[PDB]
Amino acid sequence: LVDLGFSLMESYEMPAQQACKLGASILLETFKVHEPIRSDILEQVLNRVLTKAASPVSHFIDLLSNIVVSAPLVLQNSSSRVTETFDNLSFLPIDTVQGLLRAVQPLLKVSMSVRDSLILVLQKAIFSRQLDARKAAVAGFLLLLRNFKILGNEAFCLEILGSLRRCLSQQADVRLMLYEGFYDVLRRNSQLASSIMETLLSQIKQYYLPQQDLLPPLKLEGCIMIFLQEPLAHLLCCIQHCLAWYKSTVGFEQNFEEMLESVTRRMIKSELEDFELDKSADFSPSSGVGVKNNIYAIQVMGICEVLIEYNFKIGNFSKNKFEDVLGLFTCYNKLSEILKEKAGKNKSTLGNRIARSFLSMGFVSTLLTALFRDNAQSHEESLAVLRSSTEFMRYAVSVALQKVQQLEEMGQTDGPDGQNPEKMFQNLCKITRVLLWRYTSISISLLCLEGLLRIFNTMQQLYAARIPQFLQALDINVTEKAAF
Amino acid sequence: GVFEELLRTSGIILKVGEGQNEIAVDQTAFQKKLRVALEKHPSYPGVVNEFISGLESHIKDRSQFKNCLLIKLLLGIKILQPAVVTLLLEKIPEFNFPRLIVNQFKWLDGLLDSQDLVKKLMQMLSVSPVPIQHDIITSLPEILEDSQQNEVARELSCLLKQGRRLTV
Repeated sequence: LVDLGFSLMESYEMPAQQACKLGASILLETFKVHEPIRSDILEQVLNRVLTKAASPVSHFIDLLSNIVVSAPLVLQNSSSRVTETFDNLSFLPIDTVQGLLRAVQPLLKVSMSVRDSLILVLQKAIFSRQLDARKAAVAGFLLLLRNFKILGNEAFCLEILGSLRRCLSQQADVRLMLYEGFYDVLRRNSQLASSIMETLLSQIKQYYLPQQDLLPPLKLEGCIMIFLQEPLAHLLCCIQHCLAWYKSTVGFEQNFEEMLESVTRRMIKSELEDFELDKSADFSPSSGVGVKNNIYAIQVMGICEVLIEYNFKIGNFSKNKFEDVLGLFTCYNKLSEILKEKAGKNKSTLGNRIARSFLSMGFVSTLLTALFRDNAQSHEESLAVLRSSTEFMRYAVSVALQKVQQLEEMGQTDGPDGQNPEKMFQNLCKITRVLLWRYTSISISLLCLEGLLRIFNTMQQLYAARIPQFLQALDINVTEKAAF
Repeated sequence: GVFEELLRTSGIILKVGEGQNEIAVDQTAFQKKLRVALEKHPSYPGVVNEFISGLESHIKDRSQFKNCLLIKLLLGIKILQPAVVTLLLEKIPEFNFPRLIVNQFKWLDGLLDSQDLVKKLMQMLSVSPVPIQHDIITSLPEILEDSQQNEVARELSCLLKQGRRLTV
């Protein structure tokens, strides 16, 4: 049986998917059945697991994770391999490293030698001058930060805090992933949250440029040079998410809100003339000044999205915050429409209609519920004036349409809890109602037709076992309501 | 010495020989105490110069030279970074001492110069013998802080063209 499965897994490389599923199932069954070959099977698959560096090994990591979660102590009896498994781990991260780490995580949390060896490898990984594979190292370290418990030795954390910060001055693509991944580990500790917030405060103050009634505070020229090395929209989104979590869990936080409030106030008390991009005929593609302005344009409207999200949480039925929100969007589309991106004569609509958004799925879910079906005397007409902004209506759902398309093709998506399916599934349940109802209200409705058509195609292809929950939330009579 | 007086007042007492400095063994307490001492005693520019001279005299002493293998906290200071670099450059030709210095510089943090220490290392490799030059050059990935990546790469390619005896 084990020889058959070893042949099967390679034969899988549709029919290939069925063969891989069959091989994995028979290996899991024989591991759960054939007790005396458990150690030999584990050693053989570990030898095979690190056997296809160039070829995809996703099925390998899946089967290894299944056998490890079935028998947590199998690899413990398979010792002298926890240290060995890191031979060439930082070569081809295609999410393989993340899966391997997640599968072996119980072993690390019950194996101190493995933790020490990975710490030793961490110095070599993070200090790699090249950027071809340094992303895998930082991704693994970020996952490990949540891998170890935050009960409360704390000296371990106090030591490992500064390791990643030592590599903060890195490439923009490399600097990207820590911003997205810091929120996950921030919900696992209190002192670590303070330290991460302080480090991010230093980073943002590196670009804030405080002043009053003057030029736009964001020193956009810092990341101009040809390429860029300091993304700002992702950093600001991480800032707002970490601030929200820190406030919920319960002066840097006073500095955070003041800086956020000031920059939002600075943005509305500014215009394109205040920014470096004043005239329409200013920047052009394949131009040194053009691409610089092109990067600046890409950054600034990305910033506008983040401040929109933050003020919504702060402005609980607050017209003044809504007035700032609505005015902020007027700057966002001012760059768009006419000088969108640059111009883009290709009759194509990247990201539904706009570039990759920066809004948490919870917020856009809640924004539409406030925007549509959010009728009540509690609101102070802020929704109504928001409803007056017709382009705000179009942009309100257009971001989510890109978001669901991200989940449509890829199995994950940007924003907090994006890769959590059960958290996403609840969000998927709530969003669909307003999209369908808005169409039935009786252009804008044509957007909702795309939004629905993509939401079904996702859950039928992603949440196969979760369909009954959606059908219950749609309001085993599956056919009855579907025909309705 | 002013550096010795500041160290005794706060931080690490004056250790003799290779013995450990009389400070807490941690990057937090020892560095904070050293920074407090440096802000207190050598605060005056003349006192700052006196402390720099005392630290240089201690570094020149073989006892503190063996102790360094405090000094680490002082080098971590932003002002002490150029001083530490100058001390290392001075001790390079005069002293596996160069190998130990290269290893210490390996995985180092941000110094006071992003495009000068690389030039100093290149000059030392040009002047230094075969093994010393090879050790210095092999540290370039650590020394390549992205401050002078491309230019140093071109200069190193030219040296390789002229360096057939040390191409590996």
